[PDB]
Amino acid sequence: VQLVQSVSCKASTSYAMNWVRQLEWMGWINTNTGNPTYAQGFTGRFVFSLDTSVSTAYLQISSLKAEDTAVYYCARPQGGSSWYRDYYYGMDVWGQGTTVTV
Amino acid sequence: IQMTQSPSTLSASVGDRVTITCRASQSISSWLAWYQQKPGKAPKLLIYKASSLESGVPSRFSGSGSGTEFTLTISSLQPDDFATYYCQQYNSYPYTFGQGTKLEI
Amino acid sequence: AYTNSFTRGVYYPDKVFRSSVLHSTQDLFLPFFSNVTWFHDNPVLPFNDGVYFASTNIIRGWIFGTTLDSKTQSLLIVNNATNVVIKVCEFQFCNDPFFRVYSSANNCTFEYVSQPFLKNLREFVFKNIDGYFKIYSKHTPINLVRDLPQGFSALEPLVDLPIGINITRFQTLLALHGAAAYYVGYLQPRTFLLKYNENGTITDAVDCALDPLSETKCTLKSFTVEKGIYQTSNFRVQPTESIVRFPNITNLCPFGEVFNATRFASV
Amino acid sequence: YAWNRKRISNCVADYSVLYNSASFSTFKCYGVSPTKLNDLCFTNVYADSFVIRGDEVRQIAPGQTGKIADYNYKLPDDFTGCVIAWNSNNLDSKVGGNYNYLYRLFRKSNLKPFERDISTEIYQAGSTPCNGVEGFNCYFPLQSYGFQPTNGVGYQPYRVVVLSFELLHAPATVCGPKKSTNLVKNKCVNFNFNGLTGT
Amino acid sequence: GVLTESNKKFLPFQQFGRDIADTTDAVRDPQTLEILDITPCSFGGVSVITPGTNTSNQVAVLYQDVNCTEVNVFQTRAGC
Ligand SMILES: *[C@@H]1O[C@H](CO)[C@@H](O[C@@H]2O[C@H](CO)[C@@H](O[C@@H]3O[C@H](CO)[C@@H](O)[C@H](O)[C@@H]3O)[C@H](O)[C@H]2NC(C)=O)[C@H](O)[C@H]1NC(C)=O
Ligand SMILES: *[C@@H]1O[C@H](CO)[C@@H](O)[C@H](O)[C@H]1NC(C)=O
Ligand SMILES: *[C@@H]1O[C@H](CO)[C@@H](O)[C@H](O)[C@H]1NC(C)=O
Ligand SMILES: *[C@@H]1O[C@H](CO)[C@@H](O)[C@H](O)[C@H]1NC(C)=O
Ligand SMILES: *[C@@H]1O[C@H](CO)[C@@H](O)[C@H](O)[C@H]1NC(C)=O
Ligand SMILES: *[C@@H]1O[C@H](CO)[C@@H](O)[C@H](O)[C@H]1NC(C)=O
Repeated sequence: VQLVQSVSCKASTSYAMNWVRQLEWMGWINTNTGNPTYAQGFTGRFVFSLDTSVSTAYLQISSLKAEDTAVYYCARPQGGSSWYRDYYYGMDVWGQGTTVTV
Repeated sequence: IQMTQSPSTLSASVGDRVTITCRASQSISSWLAWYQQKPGKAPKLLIYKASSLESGVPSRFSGSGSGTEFTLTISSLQPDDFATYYCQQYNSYPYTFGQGTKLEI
Repeated sequence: AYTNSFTRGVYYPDKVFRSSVLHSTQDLFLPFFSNVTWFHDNPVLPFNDGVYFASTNIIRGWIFGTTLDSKTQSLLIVNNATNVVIKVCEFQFCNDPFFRVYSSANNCTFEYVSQPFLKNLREFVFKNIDGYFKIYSKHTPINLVRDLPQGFSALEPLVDLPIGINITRFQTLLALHGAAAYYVGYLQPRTFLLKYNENGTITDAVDCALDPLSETKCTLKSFTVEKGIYQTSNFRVQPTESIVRFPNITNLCPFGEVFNATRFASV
Repeated sequence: YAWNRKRISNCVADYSVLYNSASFSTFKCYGVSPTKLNDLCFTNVYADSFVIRGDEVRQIAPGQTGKIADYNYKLPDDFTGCVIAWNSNNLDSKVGGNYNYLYRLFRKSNLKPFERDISTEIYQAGSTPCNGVEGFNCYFPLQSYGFQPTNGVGYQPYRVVVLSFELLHAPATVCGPKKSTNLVKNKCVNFNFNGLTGT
Repeated sequence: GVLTESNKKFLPFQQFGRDIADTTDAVRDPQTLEILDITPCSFGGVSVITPGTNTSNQVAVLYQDVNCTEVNVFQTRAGC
């Protein structure tokens, strides 16, 4: 259940995936389908393009800004990896967190 | 939605019972989680469902309450538990955090 | 209500042509002289490796399924008095059908139309073998009122269906506007011996495990055994209450000490 | 997990094009040599089509174990048709990832040969009844394939087609393009009389 | 087979016995150290007595070589 933080979180799709920063919420990428909806201000400004067979949830911060300096956490929810129902299953485990500087 | 925890920073002796209460902007309906983050590491679980303890968490952390208001309690304060503590919500779609609490020795 | 199915239930095991050959076959057949439920409304029944279903324009198709629920696949065979509709669409369950039963076609896969089925009895044998749903059919004009008319008839193949479903339960469809009569028999893996006549149609058969007299008929390979002491087979007492034994120690062997390490030596 | 099926009947079947197309990574036949099968009569043919990874293509064969051959698509040990598989990395993917094809990962019991199950009911990875809703230790038994153009060979999409004939007694409806000359009678010949070659 | 307690004597380093032709005779349980002969399940031949079908259909059944209390009735030296 170890999450490797290197920008992409290599897993280690039984559970879904989730992302946050430091502390807000990035918007719950689903790993079992295409990317569903996001946080209120985090839809168009921040994209994930997850790649499988290594199960890394990719991040592309669109329109990079001056105050983006933060620690980003990939977080694995409690359960629930299915399609188009939007669980209330937030976070189970975490990783080290990638440190971005701007 | 928004989370308001009454404690912000508090310290006491080892072997003490600490009480923390967290509320939300409206009826959250037992959809709540309690986290604690030690410095220099990503946060960790202690309570899901606002009432059940996690896998391997010590039993001294008990969560009670209902409706909008919930409360975590530490039976025997431990100096390792010196950390920040966060009450988050599950009902509303945005899972937001709060101003948190600090516990020292 | 029970009734003895005297000699019904044989079907051409294969569709090559033979004549005057006392052939020996081993497959799924209805045991001779077995009793079958004289149903007369429509309860669901277990399948158990294929059923022999006899009936006497008022009866209708059947519904098959693992659960007979919209949750799991199912199979429908209905008749609209001229056209037979066959489907495997994942239908619902209409507990007392009448087209009131063929309701929902969620995630449907197969549909097809066939010629009609058409004081007379039609009998079929259903066998779900290796994903093929073999149906064998036969007509007969009869007049008996109470139960199965004694006599003999063969069942010829009509169609196989590439379904690929797990079949465990089925229910019968009847159109209403006492019920009619129909009989259900459960197939068993029993070796048979079949007498092909001069024409090529089956006219007599013997079940190799009904009465050791039939065992003599079957191994001697003839329908008339003359006087004398014959040998049929060996017999033995079946095993009952199988027992397994092991030592008592419970210590997982040194698995991690062998694989979860890195300093493996060189070859 | 929902491998599609089609019936081939009442046609002439030219397998020379498939065999000599030379664009097939795998073309292996069970119960009949691939070259001679063209000159042979089959009663009915069932062409079953789907897509898989690389490492699982070896697994479409009688008597094989693992996820595809136990929970998704099981080939009978007495097989008679035969397997075609070719790489389709360029067609089945897109940049960022393709997530249309599923595959089943959690089943209570293995599949009997040629059995297709398309249910969507939750798997009991735990013990407590989760009641057909996702919960702790109750995962979803359709895991999604992901396809990007950048993946390695082992994860590219192979399009696969199983051509299950049935070579049998029944009147053949699908077989090769012979001239089908006229017969001769009362003088013994050597016929290929609908595949029953003999004198 | 049938498990009958081994009346014959063993040795301390003797886990199981065999008579001949691979047919293992006795075994000691690997937990409590009790010795047992293992006899293969009782079996015999079955023959029939038929007066010929066209004359009659009643046939008698002969169980060869068993002291016949196993599945009228009369006892022969051959069987029952
Ligand atoms: C037939 O079976 C499928 C699954 O085997 C049932 O699930 C339904 O699947 C469809 C598409 O596969 C879903 O519709 C749409 O899917 C696309 C995928 O990109 C998505 O973008 C849309 O938002 C929409 O979800 C449908 O939601 C899904 N429904 C459920 C409850 O899972 C389907 O319901 C079955 N149909 C019937 C009539 O039983
Ligand atoms: C077949 O269906 C029965 C119906 O209860 C079920 O118990 C069994 O697990 C199923 N097996 C397979 C191999 O589909
Ligand atoms: C068919 O069987 C009957 C049996 O009585 C026999 O008389 C007849 O010659 C056979 N052949 C034909 C063509 O009817
Ligand atoms: C070896 O370590 C891996 C680490 O992921 C673990 O999953 C596995 O169970 C371990 N096996 C043994 C035999 O120690
Ligand atoms: C067979 O039984 C018949 C009964 O009709 C009898 O007439 C005949 O003598 C018996 N023996 C034979 C045919 O060898
Ligand atoms: C057969 O067994 C019975 C009881 O076990 C015994 O009385 C009898 O002597 C044995 N032998 C014969 C020939 O009946």
